Amino acid sequence: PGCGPGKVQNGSGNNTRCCSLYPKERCICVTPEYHCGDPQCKICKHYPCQPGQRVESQGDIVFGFRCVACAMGTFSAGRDGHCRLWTNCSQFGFLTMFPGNKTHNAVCIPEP
Amino acid sequence: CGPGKVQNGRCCSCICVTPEYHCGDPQCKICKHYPCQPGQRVESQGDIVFGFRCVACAMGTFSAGRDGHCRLWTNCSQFGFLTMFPGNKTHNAVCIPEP
Amino acid sequence: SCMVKFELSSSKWHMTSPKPHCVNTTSDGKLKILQSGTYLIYGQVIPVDKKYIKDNAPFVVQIYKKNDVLQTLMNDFQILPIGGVYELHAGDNIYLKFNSKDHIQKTNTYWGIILMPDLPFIS
Amino acid sequence: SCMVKFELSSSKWHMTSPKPHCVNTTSDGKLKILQSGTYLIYGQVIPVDKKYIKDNAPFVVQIYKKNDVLQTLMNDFQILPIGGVYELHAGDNIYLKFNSKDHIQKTNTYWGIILMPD
Ligand SMILES: *[C@@H]1O[C@H](CO[C@@H]2O[C@@H](C)[C@@H](O)[C@@H](O)[C@@H]2O)[C@@H](O[C@@H]2O[C@H](CO)[C@@H](O)[C@H](O)[C@H]2NC(C)=O)[C@H](O)[C@H]1NC(C)=O
Ligand SMILES: *[C@@H]1O[C@H](CO[C@@H]2O[C@@H](C)[C@@H](O)[C@@H](O)[C@@H]2O)[C@@H](O)[C@H](O)[C@H]1NC(C)=O
Repeated sequence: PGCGPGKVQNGSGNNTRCCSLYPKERCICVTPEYHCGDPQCKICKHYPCQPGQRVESQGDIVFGFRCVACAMGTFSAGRDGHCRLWTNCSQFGFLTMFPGNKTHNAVCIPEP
Repeated sequence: CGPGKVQNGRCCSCICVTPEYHCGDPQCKICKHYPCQPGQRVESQGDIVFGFRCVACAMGTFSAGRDGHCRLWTNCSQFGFLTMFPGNKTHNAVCIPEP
Repeated sequence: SCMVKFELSSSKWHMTSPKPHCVNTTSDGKLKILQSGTYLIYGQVIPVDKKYIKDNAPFVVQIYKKNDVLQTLMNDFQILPIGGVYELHAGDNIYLKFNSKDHIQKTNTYWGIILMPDLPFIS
Repeated sequence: SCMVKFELSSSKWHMTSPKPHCVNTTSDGKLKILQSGTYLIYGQVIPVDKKYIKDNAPFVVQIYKKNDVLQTLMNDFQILPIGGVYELHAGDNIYLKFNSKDHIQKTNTYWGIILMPD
């Protein structure tokens, strides 16, 4: 039940919403404010972690949770609790109108 | 009787004397905290360490604060007065004299 | 080898001899230490499922000596092992006290003591 | 008789015989059952005071058989007794697993096992 705050674990051996291999097997708790509370994602706990910080797990049997700010180069605009990387504008041939901060993504603009 | 004090036999005669605080022991060894919104009442459910509830005041009783123990209504007819307001479970009866 | 085991499912003891030389057991689940030394209190308190609780009382289990609170145990209605190593004197009364009898399940619930040998050799 | 006690503050066992016929003891507080039969695990895990904990993690303790969780224990950082009557067989590994080693107070934290008579 590693992807159910209202569901079961439905292994994402195709992109729907669940565990998928890469750690070797890797389960993600799919609902916002919910991250796994187990080294095996056996259960999904709830932790808000207001935008700008990620969730830190501090358990080896049952997980405890913290809210630590996103590192340089990552962002988080919602209460999910996992920071994502900035969109690299130069990869697609775009230009940074706004490089991005710890709560908002980068703004890419094309070449005029 | 101490949420900030000791037992000073305001004390046993035990009642936890501070609002929102009622005893958490069959011997009142410690005083825990429980709000219980006005109109409700604190129910104890422990024989060793107390659990707290909030049960509403039965009709005829009232509680207009966060204490957690319902007080009886003020009977105006017992004093020869008339009831300007009979009262609900969150306010007391208001009596006025007779002209 | 003085060891006793009380089964709360049937309210009956499991002893090594018809009468232990170290304790005198009672039918309700209490003990009276008759010999000074070291003993090992043990046992598991199986609480009733948390959804069967109507009186929302803490699941507090306490082991008592004559009048001194030996230990206080509480958790959110999970498997609750009790006991430990404790030096005891002759005449001490050993009995349990609970927060609400509605929490203790009869099945798989047991507790007792064992007379402790001395453990000289250390590794 | 056959009984052991592991003092965590000294990492030394207290045994009834230097060569017990029931268990093989290790220096890290683990046990290998040598004789099959009824056993009794025991011990008390004393956590350091909650006012000293930094990592906000649940105080969880697990007693492990070979690879099976005999029991999972947790409370609000209080004196945690462990154990129970379990039917063990020869070749079983017995060891404990803590949620975080910072939570455990070494002084007066012990555990062991004892062979069961009838
Ligand atoms: C993080 O950045 C936001 C947004 O920056 C502005 O808007 C971006 C989309 C981009 O256009 C930048 O060049 C701008 O400087 C900061 O401000 C928020 O901006 C949004 C508009 O999207 C507005 O709705 C909010 O009210 C603004 N919030 C605040 C508090 O000002 C925000 O301050 C930055 N945060 C940090 C920690 O640097
Ligand atoms: C309960 O009574 C409350 C009190 O009403 C106000 O104060 C009382 C003393 C009178 O002066 C009255 O004229 C005022 O309106 C109400 O506010 C509340 O709505 C009542 N609730 C219920 C459920 O009856």
